[PDB]
Amino acid sequence: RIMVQFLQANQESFGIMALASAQMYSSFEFTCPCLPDYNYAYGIGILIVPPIWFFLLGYVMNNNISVLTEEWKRPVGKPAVLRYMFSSMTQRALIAPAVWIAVTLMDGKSFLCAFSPTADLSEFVNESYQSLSQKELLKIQAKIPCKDIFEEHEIISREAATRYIRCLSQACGWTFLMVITLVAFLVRAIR
Amino acid sequence: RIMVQFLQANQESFGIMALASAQMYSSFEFTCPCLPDYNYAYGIGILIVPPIWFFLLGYVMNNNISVLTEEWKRPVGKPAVLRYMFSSMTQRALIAPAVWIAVTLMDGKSFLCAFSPTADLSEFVNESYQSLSQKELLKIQAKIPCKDIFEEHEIISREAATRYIRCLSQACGWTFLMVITLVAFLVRAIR
Amino acid sequence: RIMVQFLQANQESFGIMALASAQMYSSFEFTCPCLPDYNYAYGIGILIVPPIWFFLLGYVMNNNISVLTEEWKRPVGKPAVLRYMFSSMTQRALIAPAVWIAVTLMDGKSFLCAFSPTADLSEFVNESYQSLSQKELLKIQAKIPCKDIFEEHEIISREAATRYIRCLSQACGWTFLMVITLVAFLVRAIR
Amino acid sequence: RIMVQFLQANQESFGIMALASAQMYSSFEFTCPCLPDYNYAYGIGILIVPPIWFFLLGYVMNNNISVLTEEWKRPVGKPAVLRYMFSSMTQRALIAPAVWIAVTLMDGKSFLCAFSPTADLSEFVNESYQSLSQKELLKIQAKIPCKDIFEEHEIISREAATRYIRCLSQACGWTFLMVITLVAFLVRAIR
Amino acid sequence: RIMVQFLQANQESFGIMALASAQMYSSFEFTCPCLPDYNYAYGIGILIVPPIWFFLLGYVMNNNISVLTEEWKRPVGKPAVLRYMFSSMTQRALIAPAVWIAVTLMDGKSFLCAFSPTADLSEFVNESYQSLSQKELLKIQAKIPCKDIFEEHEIISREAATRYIRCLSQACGWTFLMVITLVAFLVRAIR
Amino acid sequence: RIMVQFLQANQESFGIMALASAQMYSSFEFTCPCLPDYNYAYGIGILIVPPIWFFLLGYVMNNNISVLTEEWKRPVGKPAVLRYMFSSMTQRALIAPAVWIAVTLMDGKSFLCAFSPTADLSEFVNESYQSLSQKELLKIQAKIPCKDIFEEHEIISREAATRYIRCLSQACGWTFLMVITLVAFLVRAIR
Amino acid sequence: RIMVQFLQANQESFGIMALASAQMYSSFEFTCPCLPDYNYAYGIGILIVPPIWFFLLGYVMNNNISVLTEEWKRPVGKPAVLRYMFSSMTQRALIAPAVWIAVTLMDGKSFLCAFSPTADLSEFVNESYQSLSQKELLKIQAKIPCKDIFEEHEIISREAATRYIRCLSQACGWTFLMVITLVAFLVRAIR
Amino acid sequence: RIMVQFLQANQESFGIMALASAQMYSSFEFTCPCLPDYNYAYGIGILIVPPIWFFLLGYVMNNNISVLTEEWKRPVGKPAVLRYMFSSMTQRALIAPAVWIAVTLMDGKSFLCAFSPTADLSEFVNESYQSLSQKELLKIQAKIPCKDIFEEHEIISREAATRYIRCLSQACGWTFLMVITLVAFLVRAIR
Ligand SMILES: *[C@@H]1O[C@H](CO)[C@@H](O)[C@H](O)[C@H]1NC(C)=O
Ligand SMILES: *[C@@H]1O[C@H](CO)[C@@H](O)[C@H](O)[C@H]1NC(C)=O
Ligand SMILES: *[C@@H]1O[C@H](CO)[C@@H](O)[C@H](O)[C@H]1NC(C)=O
Ligand SMILES: *[C@@H]1O[C@H](CO)[C@@H](O)[C@H](O)[C@H]1NC(C)=O
Ligand SMILES: *[C@@H]1O[C@H](CO)[C@@H](O)[C@H](O)[C@H]1NC(C)=O
Ligand SMILES: *[C@@H]1O[C@H](CO)[C@@H](O)[C@H](O)[C@H]1NC(C)=O
Ligand SMILES: *[C@@H]1O[C@H](CO)[C@@H](O)[C@H](O)[C@H]1NC(C)=O
Ligand SMILES: *[C@@H]1O[C@H](CO)[C@@H](O)[C@H](O)[C@H]1NC(C)=O
Repeated sequence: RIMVQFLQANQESFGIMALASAQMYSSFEFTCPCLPDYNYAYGIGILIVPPIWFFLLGYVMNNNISVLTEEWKRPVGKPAVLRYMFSSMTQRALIAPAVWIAVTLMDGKSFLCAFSPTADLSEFVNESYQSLSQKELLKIQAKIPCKDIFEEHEIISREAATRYIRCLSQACGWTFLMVITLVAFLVRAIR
Repeated sequence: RIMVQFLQANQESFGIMALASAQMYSSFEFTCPCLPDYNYAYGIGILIVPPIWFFLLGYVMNNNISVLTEEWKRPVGKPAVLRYMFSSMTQRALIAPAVWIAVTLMDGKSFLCAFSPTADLSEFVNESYQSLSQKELLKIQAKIPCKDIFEEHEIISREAATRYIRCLSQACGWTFLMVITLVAFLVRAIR
Repeated sequence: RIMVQFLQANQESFGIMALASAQMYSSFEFTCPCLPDYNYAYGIGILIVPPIWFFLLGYVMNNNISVLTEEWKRPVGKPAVLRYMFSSMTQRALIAPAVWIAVTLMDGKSFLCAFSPTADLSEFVNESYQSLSQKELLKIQAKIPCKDIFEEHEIISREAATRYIRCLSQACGWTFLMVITLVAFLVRAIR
Repeated sequence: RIMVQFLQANQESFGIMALASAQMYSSFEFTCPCLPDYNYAYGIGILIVPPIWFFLLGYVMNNNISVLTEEWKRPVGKPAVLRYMFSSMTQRALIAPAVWIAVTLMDGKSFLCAFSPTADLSEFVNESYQSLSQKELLKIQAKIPCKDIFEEHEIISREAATRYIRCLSQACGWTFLMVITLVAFLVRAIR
Repeated sequence: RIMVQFLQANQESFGIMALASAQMYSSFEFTCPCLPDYNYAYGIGILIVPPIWFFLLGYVMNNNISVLTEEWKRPVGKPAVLRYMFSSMTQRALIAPAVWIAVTLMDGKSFLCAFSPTADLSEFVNESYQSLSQKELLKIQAKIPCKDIFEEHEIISREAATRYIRCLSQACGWTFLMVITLVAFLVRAIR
Repeated sequence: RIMVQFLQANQESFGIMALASAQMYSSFEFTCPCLPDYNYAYGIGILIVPPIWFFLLGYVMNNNISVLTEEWKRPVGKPAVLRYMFSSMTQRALIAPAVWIAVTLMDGKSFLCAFSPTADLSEFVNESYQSLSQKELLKIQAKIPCKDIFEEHEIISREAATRYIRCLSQACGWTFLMVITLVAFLVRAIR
Repeated sequence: RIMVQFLQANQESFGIMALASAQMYSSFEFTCPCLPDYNYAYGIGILIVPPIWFFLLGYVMNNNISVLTEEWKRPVGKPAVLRYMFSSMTQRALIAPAVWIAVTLMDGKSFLCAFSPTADLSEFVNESYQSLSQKELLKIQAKIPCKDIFEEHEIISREAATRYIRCLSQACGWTFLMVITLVAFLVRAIR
Repeated sequence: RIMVQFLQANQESFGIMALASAQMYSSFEFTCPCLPDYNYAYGIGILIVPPIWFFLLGYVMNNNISVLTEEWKRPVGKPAVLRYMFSSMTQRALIAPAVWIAVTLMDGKSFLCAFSPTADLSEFVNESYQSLSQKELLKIQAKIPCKDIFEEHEIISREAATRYIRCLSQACGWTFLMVITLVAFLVRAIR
């Protein structure tokens, strides 16, 4: 509900592809497969491929890609403005992927789905079953991001590990935001 | 509720047939027949025939199809602009079917209805009835997309297979979106 | 709730009689009599007579029917434009009945009320009472479209047959829409 | 709730007395007396006298009734336009009563209150008390339109007869609408 | 809730004192004292004195009462227009009391509070206590319009008599409306 | 909820201090102390001192009180207009106190808090404890306006006396309104 | 909810710092520490320091404090207007603190938190524990303003003392308002 | 809910980065890890790094940082206005971090997460386990800010310590606000 709330707040306060990516995330049914084999793949895919598609889309929506390919295709184009126009296009296009990554990291769903089956959750596993094959722990830990599937509360506290992984995800998200802001500052200060 | 939410978000942010197809999907009562004989037919039909109707409709709503058929009908028309006008009409018309397919794939209802009776769900079938005729499994698996009909929780976990098939559907949807975006990029870069 | 939702969406997106028929359907209390003698009559009547009334109404609301009857009544009218004006009036009037039929077919209430008592529901009738007089089955099947009246769950699963008949109705509705769109395409391409 | 919904839809789509009558019906507390002596009187009265009052009101709100009575009162008026003006006034006034009758017939409350005590409900009366004095059946059937008063479910199924009478009322309403539309068509085509 | 609904509908459709009286009734906490001595007084008072106050208020809000009293006070006023102005003022002022009376009669609260203790409710009194002093019946019948006070369901059915008295009140209200409309028609047709 | 409803209705229909006093009452947390010593004081205070403060405030908000005190302070002011200006100021200021008193009387909270401990409630006191010291009745009757404190239902029916006192309060309120309207009529008719 | 209601009413009716202070109070999470040592400190602090901060803020937001300090700093400023400008600034700034104090006194939360542990609540303490060390009563009375902490209903009725202290707070608030209004009247009448 | 309420109130009343930080806090899912090792780190991080990022962002969004770095980079710039422009930029940028810190201190979530495991809560620890190793108390106290994890109500009252720490946080927040306002007053009065 917080994501939809901030969506409405951004709409009220309101370059546009940022809101598009935010809305698409807030209205995308993230469903972790909750299986030890496809958890990592699904999480990393949701993290990686939507920003790639947003990058391509931002390139396509640009009204002057045709002139770029026309000049790049000719031997002697009717040239410097070309590099500048291409850099401007790339910079305008890179906004939506960054917004998507930041949003999906602050909301640690992809991180929880991806890193649950293999993470080291030893402070959460009950003291009784503290000696059992990690292959048995694989399925149980993989079922963690699923509320309606995880029916083994006697072995692992679900919320206790959920909060831990979500905090790690939020830390990674803030680190990403800081690095991106530093790079943007350097770019705006040099070029 | 997510589909209606994104519908309202698209309305707020707001060529028009895209919103028409999105609204028609969000307000269409998808009812899987939940029978081993008509599941596949119904799913594939909901996937296939609505985009065909949208294609035809987009052709009909075009204001200058009459001039196209008039020129194609004459031996010597009062011609090149004809191919260009036809290509432009087709490109404008192809938008709504793609939006419909993308929406109905991201929301894996048609996929779940179509591929449930014949898919290989062996990790979900209970260990007790792990040796029984696939003809008996046919009806049970066909009843999966129906919440109020599937009353055999002792044989197959419904949600566990629902998430699996829905994840496969979302993967197919993202693949479709990527391919369509690549084709659109090539088209806008060449012609 | 889906019908009212699409009504509001159409109002937001917004020749006018289409919305009138949609609203009138979404606000009409369809009550199947749930009797073996009047089910068919009521269903077919709700399917047939409202579009006839809409046709007549669309003819009446037309501002230039008076000139049409004046010219048709005279021996030598002060004539060709007459056939064209009449065809245009008929084409404008035929919109609301088609919208009504499409809506009431996509929402398989009339179909369920009409075809329930005589349809062949043998895969749904319980295995115990699989040998009983069809005259006894008549009343039970007729009571199917009534949630608060059908109190014989031990003989027929209500939802299982409801979904089946509703799917058949939706198939018929899509077929009707496709045929109508093809005819409209031919008309706009020829005349 | 359907009546209020269509009221709001009519307000959104929006000679005016039609909406006035619709609103007055949707906000009028219809209370059937549920007594064998006053049921018929109350139902027929709600059906008959409100349209008469609407007719009189529409005559009163007309701004040029004074000139009509002035000319009708004089021996030689300062005359043909008189008949035309009177006919136009009557036609404008006759709209609200028709709307009231149509609405109160489509919503079979008046019909249910009026015809319940004397109708022949023999397929609904339980098989046990299938032989008892019609004088005893009078009170029971009269109590049918009252949900909070009818406490004799062991003798007559309330909903089963309610649906039957309401279907009859809706049939009568559609017949009335068709006849009125035919008359309006003839009037607009002749005069 | 119906009164507030029609209040909002009147506000949307929207000489002004009519809406004022309607709003004041819909927001006035009618509390029947439910005592055999003050029931009649309270009901008749709520019926009678608010329209008197509305009449006086409508006279006061009139901007030209000062000139009326100035001319009526002088021996030879600087006269015919006086009678006309006074009649116009009275006619404009008489609107709000009529609206108040009509509203409070259609909503049979005042009638129920006033006429419950002395009315003849013999078909509703239980057959067991069908022979008891009317002085004992006085308190019980007086407690009828109070839902949270009437705790003698074994002697009189509350809803059965409530509907009866409310129907009588609605009949009286419709009679009042018809008489008022006839008088208004005669006035507008003569003067 | 009725007070807030009429507040919103007044806002929609919309000299201004009247709405200010109405809003302040509808948003003021009236808390009767429910003690035999402070009940009367609190009720009469809520009835009396807020209108005094409103009177003073209306005098202060007046933009030309400075000229009034300047002229009243001088021996020979640069005089008749003074009496008229002062009377106009007083008449404009007297509106809000009257509105406050009328509102707080129609909503018999202050009356109930003030007159409960000493009123004669003998028809409501149970027949068992019909002979006990009035000093014991003092606390019980004082606790009447408190729903969550009055825990002696076996001695006095709370709602039965609440309705009685509230009806008396509403009678007093209507009397006050009538007297005020008569005085206003006389003032507007003389001066 | 009453505070937010009056906030919305003030916003609808709508020098500005008054609404700012009202909003800040209605959206400030008042949490009494419910300890015998910090109750008084917290209550008096919430009563005292926010108006001081509002005073300072109103001084800072003033656009011409710089000229004031510039002239006060110079030996011979390029002087009388200085005293007038300073008085006007102070008078404009003193509004928000008064509004804050009035609001937080009418809503007797600070008073209840501050004066509960040491007040004399002897009519509320149960008759059984009417003889016990005031040191034991200290903690119990301090826990009074906390609904979820006060678990000693057998010793003191919580609501009975809450209403008493809240009534005292409202009396103090009305006294403050009257004194402030009198001072404002004198100021506007003299200077 | 109070934070969102004040967000909406600020939006209605409505340099812009203040609302941005407020919205971002009200829509940020604060999740305390509830572990004795990461509690302090997470709390202090949420308190410290978001204002740093807001500072950097406010520097980046400034349209004339490029001219600043251009002049600072040159040996002899085409200089005094430089220091003034830089000071103005820094002052404009310092607003959002202060708003973030004030908001997150008034809402004592970060303080509660950070200082719970090591604070001295001896008046809240039950009298039975008043003698146990502080290492055992570490985990229990760390679990305090988690409602769904703290399942040791027999050792420490959760709400009693929550209110205490939240009150300390609010005191610190008000102190911070006072110091910031004093510094702003001095700055606006000197420079
Ligand atoms: C740990 O397991 C034991 C039994 O093996 C059970 O009683 C206990 O509740 C479990 N505790 C947790 C925290 O899982
Ligand atoms: C599997 O079947 C057994 C009995 O055949 C039943 O007790 C158990 O609950 C079932 N488990 C699942 C996951 O279906
Ligand atoms: C079929 O009938 C038997 C008894 O005749 C009953 O126990 C069973 O539940 C019924 N099943 C269905 C699906 O109607
Ligand atoms: C009919 O009456 C019998 C007893 O007389 C009762 O058991 C049965 O439920 C009733 N059925 C209906 C449909 O009223
Ligand atoms: C009538 O009274 C009898 C006992 O006197 C009671 O059993 C019955 O329920 C009552 N019926 C009504 C309708 O009050
Ligand atoms: C009156 O008191 C008796 C016992 O003293 C009790 O049983 C009865 O319910 C009470 N009635 C009322 C109306 O208080
Ligand atoms: C007073 O205390 C007694 C026992 O000490 C208890 O039974 C009673 O309910 C208490 N009453 C109040 C009002 O606290
Ligand atoms: C303190 O502990 C005892 C048992 O050790 C328990 O009965 C009591 O409820 C506890 N009280 C609190 C306030 O934790």
